[PDB]
Amino acid sequence: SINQKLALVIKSGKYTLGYKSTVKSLRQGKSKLIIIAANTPVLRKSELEYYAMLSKTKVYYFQGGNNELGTAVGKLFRVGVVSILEAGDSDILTTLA
Amino acid sequence: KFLKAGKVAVVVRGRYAGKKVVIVKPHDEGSKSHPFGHALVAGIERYPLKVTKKHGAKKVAKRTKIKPFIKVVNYNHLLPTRYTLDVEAFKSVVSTETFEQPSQREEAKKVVKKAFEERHQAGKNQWFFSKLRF
Amino acid sequence: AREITDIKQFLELTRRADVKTATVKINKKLNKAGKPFRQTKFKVRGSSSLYTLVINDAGKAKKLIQSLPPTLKVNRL
Amino acid sequence: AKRTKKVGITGKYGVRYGSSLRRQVKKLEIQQHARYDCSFCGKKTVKRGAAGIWTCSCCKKTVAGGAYTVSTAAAATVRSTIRRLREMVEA
Amino acid sequence: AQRVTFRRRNPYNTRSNKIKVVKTPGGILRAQHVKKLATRPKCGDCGSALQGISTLRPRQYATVSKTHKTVSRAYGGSRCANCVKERIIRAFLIEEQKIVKKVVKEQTEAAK
Amino acid sequence: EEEQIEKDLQGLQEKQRLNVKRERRRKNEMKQKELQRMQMNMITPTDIG
Amino acid sequence: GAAKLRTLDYAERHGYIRGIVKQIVHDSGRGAPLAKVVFRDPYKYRLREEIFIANEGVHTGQFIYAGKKASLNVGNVLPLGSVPEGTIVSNVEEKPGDRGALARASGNYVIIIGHNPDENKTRVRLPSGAKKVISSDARGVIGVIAGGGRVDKPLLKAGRAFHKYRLKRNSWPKTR
RNA sequence: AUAUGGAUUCUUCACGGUAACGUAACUGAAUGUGGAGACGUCGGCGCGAGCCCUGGGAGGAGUUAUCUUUUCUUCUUAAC
RNA sequence: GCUUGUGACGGCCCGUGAAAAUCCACAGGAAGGAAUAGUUUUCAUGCCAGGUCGUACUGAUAACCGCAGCAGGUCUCCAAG
RNA sequence: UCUAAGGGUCGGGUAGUGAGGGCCUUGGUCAGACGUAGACGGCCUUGGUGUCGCUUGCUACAAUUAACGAUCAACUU
RNA sequence: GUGAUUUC
Ligand SMILES: [Zn+2]
Ligand SMILES: [Zn+2]
Repeated sequence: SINQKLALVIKSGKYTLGYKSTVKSLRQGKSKLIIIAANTPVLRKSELEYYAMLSKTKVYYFQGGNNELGTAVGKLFRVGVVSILEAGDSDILTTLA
Repeated sequence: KFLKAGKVAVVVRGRYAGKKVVIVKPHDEGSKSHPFGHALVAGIERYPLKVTKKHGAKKVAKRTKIKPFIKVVNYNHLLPTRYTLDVEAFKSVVSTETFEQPSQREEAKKVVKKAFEERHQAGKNQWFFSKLRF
Repeated sequence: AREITDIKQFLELTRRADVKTATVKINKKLNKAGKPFRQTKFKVRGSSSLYTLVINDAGKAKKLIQSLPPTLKVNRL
Repeated sequence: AKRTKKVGITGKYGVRYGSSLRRQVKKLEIQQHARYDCSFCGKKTVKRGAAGIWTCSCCKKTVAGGAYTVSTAAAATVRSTIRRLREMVEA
Repeated sequence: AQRVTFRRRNPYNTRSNKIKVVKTPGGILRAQHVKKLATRPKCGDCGSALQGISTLRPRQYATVSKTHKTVSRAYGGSRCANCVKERIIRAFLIEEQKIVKKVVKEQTEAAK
Repeated sequence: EEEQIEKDLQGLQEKQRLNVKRERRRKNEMKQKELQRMQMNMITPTDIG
Repeated sequence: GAAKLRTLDYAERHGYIRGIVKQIVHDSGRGAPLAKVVFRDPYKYRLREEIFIANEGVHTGQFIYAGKKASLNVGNVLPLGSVPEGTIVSNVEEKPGDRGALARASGNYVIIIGHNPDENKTRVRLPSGAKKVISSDARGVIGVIAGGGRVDKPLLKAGRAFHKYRLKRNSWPKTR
């Protein structure tokens, strides 16, 4: 499941939580995948997509809001965008989800 | 990894917000003077006015005037684009030591101004010489 | 009413074309609970503003009084 | 703990207006003065400005909703059925 | 213990007839009528009080210089620079969407 | 001394148990409050955003 | 300002015009909140404001599409012929050009029953329960009028009735 | 109405600051748009002003049968 | 502490609590503007001018209304120990 | 006539190296217009009020007793 | 048309 593969990534690999950190990663060319909450404002969505296109990074839209994405990643705070820097254990990068 | 020399970005903060600049030198590590990932960039302060077939010779010459600027910019204050512009004509003049002298800034701005005017007259990069409407 | 600090600006202002009258005012004050010292205020009357220059040194005030233009009419106290 | 055994938010009305009327007012009053979550930014920062108008303290978004609660069940079902039948129009 | 009076002929505690009490060089208390307090100008998009702009009654802006009424940026005296940043980003992405969408439309009508 | 420190240790462990119990009470109270909001129709879906 | 739809024109007849919601405001004497929607005037280079009746879910900054070929989303207005079976609309035009007459009070709507072959006609169930046939070109806003559940709260007080009815034309207190 | 100084200009219509923004200035017709004017009531909390209370000191007046380093009073500062 | 002004907040509403004159700004860019010479009166300074009508006094057990110079009535501001 | 309780502001060091600010007691060079007098002032200190100290860089229990001290003030129980 | 509310 998508939550399960996200949990594996959170417990094994490298991730950054938040818009500023994920933009920094996209600028530095470190990200592989970006999970964007369905609640994110559309201007931020389009800006993140433009950054990911320029950086050749995959974009996946999470189903759910900030609360759902935060609790899925396993934190007690709302999370809007997660960037995957390393997914050495989990296979979330290749799956269609 | 795409913020390099020759890339065209859009300034989103500061007095030149809304202008299009080209990165001449990216310092991703930063420096002692600017302890943040920044970029020496050159841009256009006053775009050349859009001319037509009717305009006379003197009118075209006076409407094709460009005011450039040079600035060190934080990466967070740039909206990088997908476009490229040849920076080699002023890579030597636009440098770290230039910004420490108001007169050297003036001479480097002369160089950048004439380069941009030549490119605009040749007809290259009409988007880069086009003004953003926001 | 405006306070002016530069002596050069004060002299140019006292040579200004609209200026006709000035006033020299003497105050007795104390410097940091010190001895009773002299304060000289030079007040030049402009069309819009009265310009005041405060000098705390008596000899400098006297030499400036000498330096004043002749045509300017000075009222003492 | 509990300053009032049963009357709750209706304690401002004292002994007036009748028990049944106070009870009926109670539920709608609790709905009205409550602080709701924001669908747009995901924070519990939404309060009523006027009957039907609900504003979020953060992100400064004003939305139209029910008189005493942010959403009505009728509105929720209308939203869902609109989604369903527009999907079937696409399909 | 010294008591004061209104100095204009309006005898009522109206919004435009507010006084303060001030001691004068004659050593007496006196009423001093105070004008209405100025309101900070607001951003045209979000409504927040834009910074770097003087706070004056509307007629007084005709007296101060330009620097008091603007900042050195696009929409300097009207928008609050976060709205300006979002406006710039939105315009750029609208242009980019136009480019991509036009290319897609041309290719689609080629292959359709 | 030995019996007094035994009493101190038993009291400290009882204190920890009491803290765990109060945390459980807060969790249950939050659960009841959430269910009350669900019954009262005080929950907002995210489909609008 | 009266709460009326946009004036009918070629854009709304064939394509769509996009406006933006600026504020959701309280109207004295009206249960339902109003929405101010700004459109671009197709002929003259100037922005035109409109005062719609806010449906439930309409929010500030939202894009509202008006026309035959606009998305079937809450807030969007559509000719009744462009919507499928079973949809729910508000501020329904009785006939083309009246700018909205049915289901304008809070928590009220109009359901679509079915269309007509012979001409452009559609039949609808009104809030009372009547079944009426209007021109299929008549427009309506998708969704339900905001402010529902208002009548469920007792007033409890002659003073609350006083404040409610001094804004209306109903005589209060009542005589005879 | 106008002149002088300042500013600006041979990169014509200013530079500085990463930025929020700064400054003595730093051209502008149609047209479009935004802000101020411009706003209910109640509660406590913070701050300012006048007043109230009060200490020292420098003056004036009262009391002194006995007592009181005493009682009263002046020591102020406008728009801009 | 009292009077008052003000700031950031909280509560209440099926009640959500004027308009216009007027002033400023932004977007835009018709244009105009310099080399033994121009520009800028949103910087400073300097020059000129500001008409008409009200303005005394009371504002009440003596100034108004009740046929009075009536033990009545009539809006509001300041407020010491 | 007493007793108890209820507060505020300032307080961290010398064991230790060396420079910095100001009328620098006395002592040293350059050196200021006016009415026998002559200040202030444009320059410096290892000193002074093992070589006190007002300042940073720092090793050394920085406080797990600041669990205390110096100083200031109101009226309540 | 009846006039809070509850119960009988
Ligand atoms: Zn929100
Ligand atoms: Zn803004």
